[PDB]
Amino acid sequence: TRTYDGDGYKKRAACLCFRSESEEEVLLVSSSRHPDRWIVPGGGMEPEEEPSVAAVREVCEEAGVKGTLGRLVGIFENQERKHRTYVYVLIVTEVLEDWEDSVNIGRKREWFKIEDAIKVLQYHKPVQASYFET
Ligand SMILES: O=P(O)(O)CP(=O)(O)O[C@@H]1[C@@H](OP(=O)(O)O)[C@H](OP(=O)(O)CP(=O)(O)O)[C@H](OP(=O)(O)O)[C@H](OP(=O)(O)O)[C@H]1OP(=O)(O)O
Repeated sequence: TRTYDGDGYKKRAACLCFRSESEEEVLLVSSSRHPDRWIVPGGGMEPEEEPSVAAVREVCEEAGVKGTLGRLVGIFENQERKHRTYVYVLIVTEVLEDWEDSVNIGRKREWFKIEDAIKVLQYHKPVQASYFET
């Protein structure tokens, strides 16, 4: 079930999934619509679902990783898509081999140095590139 803020923006949560506490490499996943495009893993919050809980669930489903949830980075709007996304830091401690989106739609995942993640997100996902600019 999709959920919405009072202004009609779709509620979403996403994680910056870092390889380590150094926050030097981050996990991106492929788009299902365009498998040659990279995005930050995230998606819709369920009814009454805490944003931090949604963030952890979405990363598990989309990226097949678990770890230690850190700070809320911020709340980011995509005016074009009418999205409002809570973005968290996650330090990855478990990498699972056969996760929900791999099995179901063949979603890919890849480690990126921060500067290269910002580069690949800039064209289609400038708001996701801004997640890192803190
Ligand atoms: O596909 P996933 O959820 O993994 C990633 P994302 O949501 O970013 O994919 C969107 C897609 O949305 P969705 O597939 O319906 O959720 C868009 O679709 P919608 O927002 O539903 C617009 P639609 O109703 O499909 O015309 C539109 O895909 P499309 O329209 O080209 O199929 C975007 O592509 P673009 O056309 O903006 O370059 C594409 O963005 P991408 O991440 O591929 O750059």
